[PDB]
Amino acid sequence: ADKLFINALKKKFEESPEEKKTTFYTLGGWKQSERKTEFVNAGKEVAAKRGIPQYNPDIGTPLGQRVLMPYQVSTTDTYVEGDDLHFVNNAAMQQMWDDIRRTVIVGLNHAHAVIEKRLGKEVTPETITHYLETVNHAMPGAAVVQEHMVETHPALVADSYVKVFTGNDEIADEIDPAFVIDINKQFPEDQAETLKAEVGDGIWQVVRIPTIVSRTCDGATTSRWSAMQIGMSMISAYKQAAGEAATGDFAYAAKHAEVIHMGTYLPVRRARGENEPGGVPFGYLADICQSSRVNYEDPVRVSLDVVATGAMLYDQIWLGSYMSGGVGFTQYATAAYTDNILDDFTYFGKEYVEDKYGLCEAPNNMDTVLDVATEVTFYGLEQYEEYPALLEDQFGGSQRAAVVAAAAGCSTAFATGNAQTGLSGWYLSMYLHKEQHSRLGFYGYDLQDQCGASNVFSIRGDEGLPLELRGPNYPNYAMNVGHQGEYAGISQAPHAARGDAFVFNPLVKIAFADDNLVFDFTNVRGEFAKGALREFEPAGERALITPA
Amino acid sequence: AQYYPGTTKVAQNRRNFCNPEYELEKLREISDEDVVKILGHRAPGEEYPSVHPPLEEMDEPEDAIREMVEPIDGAKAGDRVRYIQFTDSMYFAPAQPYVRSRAYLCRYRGADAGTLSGRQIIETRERDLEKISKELLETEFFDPARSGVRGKSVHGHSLRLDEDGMMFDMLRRQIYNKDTGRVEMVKNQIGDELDEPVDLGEPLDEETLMEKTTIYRVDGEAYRDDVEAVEIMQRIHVLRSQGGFNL
Amino acid sequence: AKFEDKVDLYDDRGNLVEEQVPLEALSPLRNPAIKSIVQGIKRTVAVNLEGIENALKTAKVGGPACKIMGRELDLDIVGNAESIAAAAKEMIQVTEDDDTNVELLGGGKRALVQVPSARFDVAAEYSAAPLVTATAFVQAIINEFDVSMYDANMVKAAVLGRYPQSVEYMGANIATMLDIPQKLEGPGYALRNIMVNHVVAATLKNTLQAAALSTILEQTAMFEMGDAVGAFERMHLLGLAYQGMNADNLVFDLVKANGKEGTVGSVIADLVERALEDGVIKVEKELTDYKVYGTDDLAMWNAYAAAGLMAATMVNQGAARAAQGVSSTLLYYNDLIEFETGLPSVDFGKVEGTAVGFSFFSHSIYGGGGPGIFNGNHIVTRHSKGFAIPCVAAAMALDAGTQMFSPEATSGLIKEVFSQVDEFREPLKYVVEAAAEIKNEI
Amino acid sequence: AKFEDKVDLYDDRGNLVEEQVPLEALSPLRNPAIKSIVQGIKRTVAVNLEGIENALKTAKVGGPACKIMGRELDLDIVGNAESIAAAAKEMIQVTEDDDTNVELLGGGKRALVQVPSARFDVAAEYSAAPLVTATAFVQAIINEFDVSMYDANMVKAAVLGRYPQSVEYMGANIATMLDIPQKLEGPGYALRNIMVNHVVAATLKNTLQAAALSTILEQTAMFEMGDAVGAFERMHLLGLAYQGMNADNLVFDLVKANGKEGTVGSVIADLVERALEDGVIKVEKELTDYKVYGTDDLAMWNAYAAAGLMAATMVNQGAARAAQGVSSTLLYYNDLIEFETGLPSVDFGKVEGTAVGFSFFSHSIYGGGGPGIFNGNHIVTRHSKGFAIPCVAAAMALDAGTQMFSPEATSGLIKEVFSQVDEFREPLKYVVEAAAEIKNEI
Ligand code: F43
Ligand SMILES: C[C@@H](OP(=O)(O)O)[C@H](NC(=O)CCCCCCS)C(=O)O
Ligand SMILES: C[C@@H](OP(=O)(O)O)[C@H](NC(=O)CCCCCCS)C(=O)O
Ligand SMILES: O=S(=O)(O)CCS
Ligand SMILES: [Cl-]
Ligand SMILES: [Cl-]
Ligand SMILES: [Mg+2]
Ligand SMILES: [Mg+2]
Ligand SMILES: [Mg+2]
Ligand SMILES: [Mg+2]
Ligand SMILES: [Mg+2]
Ligand SMILES: [Mg+2]
Ligand SMILES: [Mg+2]
Ligand SMILES: [Mg+2]
Ligand SMILES: [Mg+2]
Ligand SMILES: [Mg+2]
Ligand SMILES: [Mg+2]
Ligand SMILES: [Mg+2]
Ligand SMILES: [Mg+2]
Ligand code: NA
Ligand code: NA
Ligand code: NA
Ligand code: NA
Ligand code: NA
Ligand code: NA
Ligand code: NA
Repeated sequence: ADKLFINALKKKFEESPEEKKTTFYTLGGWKQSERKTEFVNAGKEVAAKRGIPQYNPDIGTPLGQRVLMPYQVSTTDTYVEGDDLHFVNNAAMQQMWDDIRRTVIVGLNHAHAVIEKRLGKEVTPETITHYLETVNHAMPGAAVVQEHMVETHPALVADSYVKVFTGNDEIADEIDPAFVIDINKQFPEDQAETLKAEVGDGIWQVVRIPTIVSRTCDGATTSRWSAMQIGMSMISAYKQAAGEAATGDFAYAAKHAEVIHMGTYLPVRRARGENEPGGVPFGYLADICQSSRVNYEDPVRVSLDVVATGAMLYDQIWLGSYMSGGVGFTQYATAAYTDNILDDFTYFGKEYVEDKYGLCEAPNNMDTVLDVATEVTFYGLEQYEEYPALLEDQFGGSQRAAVVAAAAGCSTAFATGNAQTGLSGWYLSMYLHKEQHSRLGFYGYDLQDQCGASNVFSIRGDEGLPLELRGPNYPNYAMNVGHQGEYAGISQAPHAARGDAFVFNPLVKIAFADDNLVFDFTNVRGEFAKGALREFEPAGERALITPA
Repeated sequence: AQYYPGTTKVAQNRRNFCNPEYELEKLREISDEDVVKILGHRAPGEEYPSVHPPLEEMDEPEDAIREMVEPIDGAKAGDRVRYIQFTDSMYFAPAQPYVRSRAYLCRYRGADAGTLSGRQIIETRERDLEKISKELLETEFFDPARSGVRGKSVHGHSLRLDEDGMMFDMLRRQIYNKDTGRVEMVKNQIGDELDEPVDLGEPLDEETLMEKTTIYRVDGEAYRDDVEAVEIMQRIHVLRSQGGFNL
Repeated sequence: AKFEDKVDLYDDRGNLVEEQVPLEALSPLRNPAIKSIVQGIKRTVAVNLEGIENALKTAKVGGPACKIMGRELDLDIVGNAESIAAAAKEMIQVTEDDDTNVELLGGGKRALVQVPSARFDVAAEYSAAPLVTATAFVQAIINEFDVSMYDANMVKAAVLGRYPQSVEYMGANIATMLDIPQKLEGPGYALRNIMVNHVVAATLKNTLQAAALSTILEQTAMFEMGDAVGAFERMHLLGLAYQGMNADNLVFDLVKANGKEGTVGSVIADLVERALEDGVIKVEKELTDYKVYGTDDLAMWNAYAAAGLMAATMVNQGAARAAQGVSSTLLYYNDLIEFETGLPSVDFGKVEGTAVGFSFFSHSIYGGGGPGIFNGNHIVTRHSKGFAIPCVAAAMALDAGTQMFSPEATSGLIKEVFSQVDEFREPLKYVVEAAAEIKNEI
Repeated sequence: AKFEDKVDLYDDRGNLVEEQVPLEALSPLRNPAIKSIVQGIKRTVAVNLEGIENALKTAKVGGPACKIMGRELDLDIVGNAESIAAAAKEMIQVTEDDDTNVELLGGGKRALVQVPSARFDVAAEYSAAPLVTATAFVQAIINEFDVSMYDANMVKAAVLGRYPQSVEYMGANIATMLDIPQKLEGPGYALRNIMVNHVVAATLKNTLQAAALSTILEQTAMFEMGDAVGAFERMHLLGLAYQGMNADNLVFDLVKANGKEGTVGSVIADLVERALEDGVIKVEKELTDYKVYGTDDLAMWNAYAAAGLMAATMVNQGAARAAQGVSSTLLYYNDLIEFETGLPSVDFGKVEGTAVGFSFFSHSIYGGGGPGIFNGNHIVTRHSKGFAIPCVAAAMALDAGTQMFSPEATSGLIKEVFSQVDEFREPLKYVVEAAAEIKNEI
C-alpha cells in the first residue's frame, strides 16, 4: 500500500506527507531539540573547564528555524536526531572502520612450503593447531621466546586474534574449531560450495590486530604487526633458530607474497599507506558487508546494506574527515540509509525488472540501460514531487541525485547481471535528473557525472576498469560525496541478483564471516541504530589504565 | 541559435531565458540605490574599491587577444569582483539554477556563473554586476515569494512553503505583509538589516507562475512527457558512451 | 603519415605562415621543436644565488620559518657569482663546448642552468637536472670560500633544503618547471605537473603563447600516458592543432568576431555555423522547431568544438580581465553546445566534468585555489585528456591583477630564468616553424 | 683526458680484450653500449599473452584471489598471437622503419616488445613503455575478436590490472625490469629499482655477467643522482671498472687463486699484497709488530678493495653454492680489511653498513627476505653508492637452489623475454667493445 518512506515522514512532521505548506520560525530554534539542548549545556561546561569558548548557539546563524528532523534508520524502528548518526557521536560507526582497518588476510601456503622444503620439517593439522595456539597468545602483543619481555595488557587487546579458513573440509575439521571460520556453518549451501571451490586446499589466516593499536597508529600498521607475530609464532611452533636465513622467507611471505590488504596505498596528494578507506575497492567493500550470506533471497536488501556500509565509511569517515573534516558529511550519507527512501525506489526498480525481463535476463546493452534507468529515475523524482515532506527531508539536491541514481543503477544491474551497464544507468539518471529539475547536486557534484558516460566503457590507462575494481582512488571518484557508497551497492547488485557468493574477492567475503568481530557486518543498519542509541560497546577504550 | 529542445511551455521558457533577443518581461522598478543596498558590497555614494590599477595605467603585454577583446567597464576601472546569488523554489519559481547559468553566459559578458541545487551565483566586476543585478531583480528572473536573494544560509529551494506562499528563509530577508500583499526586502543579501526596506512588488499568482516556470513537475508539465527533450538527453548519453570507447 | 588531414598554420597575430601542412608535422613524436621544448624543460634549472646567500648568512634552511642558531656562514656568493658559476659549469658539463649552459642573471643574483643532454640520454627520468645542478653549486661554493668539512653541510641545506628527510627539496633555493617523480598521479604524468602560473610566467602573459605551451605539454603527456595511441591518436593531434596551435586561424577568428560585444553563447553560435559551413556537421533529423546535428568525423567535430572553447574563454575571461570564470566557461560552453546541437561536447563530457570540479575547488572551502595553481596532474583537473588546462593558462594570461596567488607570487624565479629560453617563451613560433620545415618528411 | 687513468679490459673467461683503455671510455656518459643498455631497459616490456587469456577466461583480474563472477570471456588470444602482435606493433611504432621490435616467444604465449626510442625522446621518463604497450595490446585484442563495448573493460583489467584504483599495475600481465616512478626512494633512483633476481634472470645465472649488469645499472644511477659529479666522479668510474668490469683481471685472478681452498680472509690477504705490489698502498707507520698502511690515491685503494670484495663473495658464496652468506661477506670483508690495514673499507664504511642491515633483514622477522628480492632502491640496500648490490647479484647467480624466492619464482617472465636481448644478457662484451671503439675520442 503505502510507499516505504511514509511511516518516517509521518514521524517527522505534523502534516500529512502530501501537504505543501507548513509553519516556520516559531519552534524555538535549537530549543526544539533534545540533542541541541544537550550540546548547548555541554558547550558551556567545556568552555568553563578549559578557559576557552567552545560550542555556542549564538555564533553564526540560528539553527532550527525549520523542524530539526528525526531520521528512521532504514529497516529498523529506531528514530534518532541526525547528530546521533555523526561518526564522532556513534561508536558503532567508529568500530566498523576499526574492524576493517585492523584486518589483514595472510596465506600459510608459502610459509608451509618454506617449512617443508627449506627446513625439511613436517606441517600437519596438529602442527597448524599448535601454531594457532601460539599466535593467539603472541598476536595481541605477548612473548614466546626471549627472557625479560614486557607485554600488552590482555584486557586492552582482547579484540585481537587469528583464525584460519580453507576449502578442504577434512582439514578444517582437524583444526581446533575455536580457530576456524567454518564456511559450511556461515554460508548457505550453494554459496559455501562456490567459496570452498575458490579457496581449494589453500589455508588462509584472518588476522585482527588490537583496536587500541589501530587507533594510536594507522592502517599501514596492520600487516606489519600481523607479520611480526606470525614470524615469532613460526619460530616458536616449528623450532627454527630464532633468527636464521629462513626467517626472512616467512617475513617476505607475510608482508608481501601472500598478504591481502583491505586497502592499497594512495598517491602523494592524498598520501596514505595501506588499509585506509580510499584504498578499499568497491568490490571489496561489498564483500566485507555480510548481508549476502543472510539475506540472499532479497537482492535489494543485500545491495542496500552494501550502500549503507559504503555511504557511512566513504562519505562520513573518509571524505568527511580523512579528506576534509569539521561538521562533515553526515546527511549526505544518511540519505542512503534512512527513512526507507532508497529502499522504496530500489524495490520499485527490482519489481519493474522482474516483471518486464526477469532478473538477470535483460540484454546487456544500452537499450536496457535506457529503459530501466529512465523508468526508475522518473519514479524517484515523481516521489519528491508528490510528497513535499519527502523533498524537505532530502533537502539537498546531492542527496536526491545519489538516491535516485543508486536505485536506477542497481535496478539496471539487476536486469543485466552486469555492473558496468548498472554504472551507465547511474550516469544516465544524473543527466535526466539535471534536465528535469534544472539542478542536480552541489557545485562540484557532477565532475564524475559528466565524465561518467564516456568513462564507463573506456579502455584507456587511467579510465578503463570494471566497476568492481574501481574505488575511491579511481581518478574521477577521488573527491566527491554522494557516489562511492552507492557505487559499492551497484557493484553488489548484479551479484546479488545472480545469487553469487561474492563480488570481487572470496577471501575477503569469508574473512568477515566471523562472529568474533566487534561490529556485526550481517546487519550494518541495525548496528548504526545501536550506536545512535549509545548502546554499542566498542573495543580500544583505555578505562582500565586510567583513573576511576 | 536554437538553445534547447522540447515542445512544452517549460522548454520554450528555457529557450527564452537564454535568447538575448528575447526581451525579459520587466515586472517591477527598483532604484539604483536600492540595488546597491540589496547587494551590500558598498554604501550608496561610496566610491568603488579597486583590486588593481585602471588598465590605462598599466603596461599590458603585447597580445592580439587583449587587442581584440574589449574589457567591460569595471575591468577598465579595476573594480573588485563581487557577486549576486539567488535561490529558486522548486514550487514553480520562474528561473531555476541551470537555467540561470546557461542564460547568464548567453546574455552577459565577463561572467563567472555557478550552479548548485540550493543557490546560483554570478561574479563579475562590481559596476557591471550592479547593472546585471538590476535586470535580475526587475524582470521575470525574479518572483519575491518563490525566489530569494541570498549570499549565505540558502536553505529553502526544497522546502514546503509558508502559509503566505513564501519560501523559507532562515534569515527572513524578504517579508510578506498580509495587510498589503507586497513583499519588502528588509536585509541585504548577506543578512544585515537595511536602514529602509526595498519594495519588491506582489508575488506572482499561481496561473502566472505556471506560465513562466522552467521546472518540470508532475503537477505542472512533466519532463517524461516532453519526449523530444528526453530524446536529446538520451542521445547525448549514448554518443558520449560510444565516443569514450571508440571515436 | 598515418592520417590524411592537413592544416594551415598561423602566427600569434593571425597571419598565415604555411598552408596545407600534414597534421602529423605537429605531432610531439615528429616535430623537432616540441622535442626541443620537452628536452629543454627536462634539463633546465633556475638557481637563486641570492637566496642561497641569504639562507647561509641567517642559517634559515630546511623549510618555512626554520633556522639553526649558531650555524650562520657569511659568504659573498653573489659578489663572487662569476667564479662560482664557472666552477659549477665545469662539473655540470660532460665535455668542453657541449650543450651545457650556465648564464648569470640579475647581476649575479640568479643563474639559468641547462644540464647537458648527454646526461639525460643515459638517465631514466629528469631528476638529474636539479641533482647535478645542486651538487655542482654546492661543491663550487665550498671550493670558492674553502668552506670547512664541519660547515659544508649548511651549504648543502641552503641549496637543496630538507631533502632527504623530506621527499621533496623542501626549502631549496633552486627550482624547475617539473616536480619530483614521486608526485605523479599516475605513470606518464610528469609533463602535466607544471603549474599554470609557471606556464604564464614563462610566456610573459602572451595569451596565445601560454595556450600553446600548455597544449604542447598536455598533449605530449597524452602520448607518454598511452592515451594518444591507436584509436585516439588523431583526436589528440587535431585537438593540439585546433585548440592550441590556432590551426586554420579558427580560434583567432572566433575571438575577432566576438571580442567587442560577445559572450560564451555568441561564440558557440559562430562555431556551430562554421562547423556547418565546413561540412564538419550536418543536420541528421528534424524535431519540432529543433535540428539534430550529426557528424561522420567525431574527432574533427571535437577539434572544432575545442577551438570554440578556447575562443569562448578568451572572450569571457578577456572581457572581465579576470581569470576566475574560466571554470564557468569550461562548464557552460560544453553544456550549452550539447543542447544547441545534439552532439557531444569537448572530450565527450570530460571537459564539462573537469569544469564542474574545478569550479567547486576554486569557489569553496575544501581545496584547490585560484586558477593559476592548477595543472594537469592536479586531482581536480587531470580528467580531461588535454582539453581543459590550456584554457586555464589563456585565462590566467588575461588576468589584469585579480588573483592573490598570481604568477608574480608563485612563479617569479621561473619567470626570470625560463622566460629567457626562446622556445619556452614563444613556442607557437618555433613549433610552427619546425612543422613547416618537416612538412615533406611526414 | 679529464683523468689520466687507463685500464686493461678482459672477457668473462679471463682473456685480455683491449689494453690501455682510458677510464672515461667506460663512463655511462660516454660509452655507447651503456647508453644502449639503459635506453633498452627503459623501452622493453614483457607481455604474457597466455596470462591475459587465462585471466579473461576465468574473470580472475585485479589482484591476488580476485574474480568477477559472470564476466568470463573466452578468447583465442594465443592461437591468434601473430595477428594480435602485428596489430599492436602498428600502434606502437612511430614509423615503419623505426626501432620498434615485437617478437613472439613460447609459441605465442609471450611477446618481447621494445617501444620505439622516438617516444622516449619526447617523454619525461620511462612509463610510456608499459602504457603504450598495454593499450596497443588491449586495442589489438578487442579488434581481433570484435569485443563489444560492454565487455572490453575486462580486456583492460586482464592486461594492466587494478590500475588506476591501485597506484601500481596490480594484477597486470605485463612486466618490466623497472618499476613505476612513484616507488623511487629518491629522485634519480629509477635504475636502482631493478630486483636482483631480475638481473640474474636476464643474464642466465652467468656470475660475471650478472655482476657486470648490476654494476652498470647501479653506477649509471650514481650519475643520475649526481653522486658521480665533481669530487667523486673518478671514484665511481674506478669502482665500475674494477668491481663490475673485471678491470686488469683483478677479480678473476683473485677468484682463481682462492677458489679451490680459499676463504674471505685469504682473498683479503691476496688483495692487500696486490695493492702493495702495484704501489696503491704503502707502509705509513710501524706500531708494535703491526704495519699501518697509507695511500696517496684513496679512489684507487677503494677500487682495489671493491674488486677484492667481489672476489670474496664469489669465493665464499661460490663455495657454499648458497647466496645467503653474501650479507656476511659484505660485512666481514670490510671489517677484516680495515683491521688488516688501517685504511677505510669499501665506500668508506657504507658497504659494511649496508651489509649490517642486509644481514639483519635477511635473517629476522622484521622485513626484507632472501638476497634476490633486494635492489639499490630497497630501503635496506640503498646506502652504498653502487658497491654492494653487484655482489648480491653475483651471489644469487651462484646459488644452486637454496632460495624459496629464487629468480624462477619471482622473475620467470623477465627471464624469458629480457634474456633474449644480447646486450642485457652479455653486457660485459658490449661495454668492453664500445670502450675500445671510443678509446681515441677521450
Ligand atoms: C559555505 C558552503 C560552501 C562550501 O565550501 N561548503 C558549504 C558549507 C559546508 C559546511 C557547513 C557547516 C556550517 O554551516 O558551518 C559543511 C558542514 C562542511 C564542514 N566545514 O564541516 C558542509 N558544507 Ni555544504 N553541506 C550540505 C549541503 C549543501 C547544500 C545545501 C542546500 C540546501 O538547500 O540546504 C548546498 C549546496 C547545494 O546548493 O547543492 C551547500 C552549500 C555550502 N556548503 C555553502 C553554504 C551554503 C549556505 O550559505 O547556506 N551545502 C547538502 O546539500 C546536504 C548535506 C550538507 C552537509 C552536511 C551533512 O552532510 O550533514 C554540508 C557540508
Ligand atoms: C582537492 C585536494 O585538495 P588540494 O587542492 O590538494 O588542497 C584534496 N581534497 C579533496 O579532494 C577533498 C575531498 C573531500 C571534501 C569535498 C567533498 S565533495 C586533498 O586534500 O588532497
Ligand atoms: C625494511 C622494510 O620492510 P620490507 O622489506 O619492505 O618488508 C620496512 N620495515 C622496517 O624498516 C622495519 C623497522 C622496524 C623494525 C626493526 C627495528 S630495528 C617496511 O616495513 O617498510
Ligand atoms: O557549496 S558547495 O557546493 O561549494 C559545497 C557543498 S557542501
Ligand atoms: Cl579519428
Ligand atoms: Cl680521485
Ligand atoms: Mg494536520
Ligand atoms: Mg497546515
Ligand atoms: Mg605436511
Ligand atoms: Mg568460536
Ligand atoms: Mg576449546
Ligand atoms: Mg530605473
Ligand atoms: Mg525607499
Ligand atoms: Mg555571430
Ligand atoms: Mg638569452
Ligand atoms: Mg588454435
Ligand atoms: Mg623493423
Ligand atoms: Mg564491435
Ligand atoms: Mg695468498
Ligand atoms: Na505526523
Ligand atoms: Na498531492
Ligand atoms: Na548558530
Ligand atoms: Na596533499
Ligand atoms: Na579509568
Ligand atoms: Na655550451
Ligand atoms: Na616527401
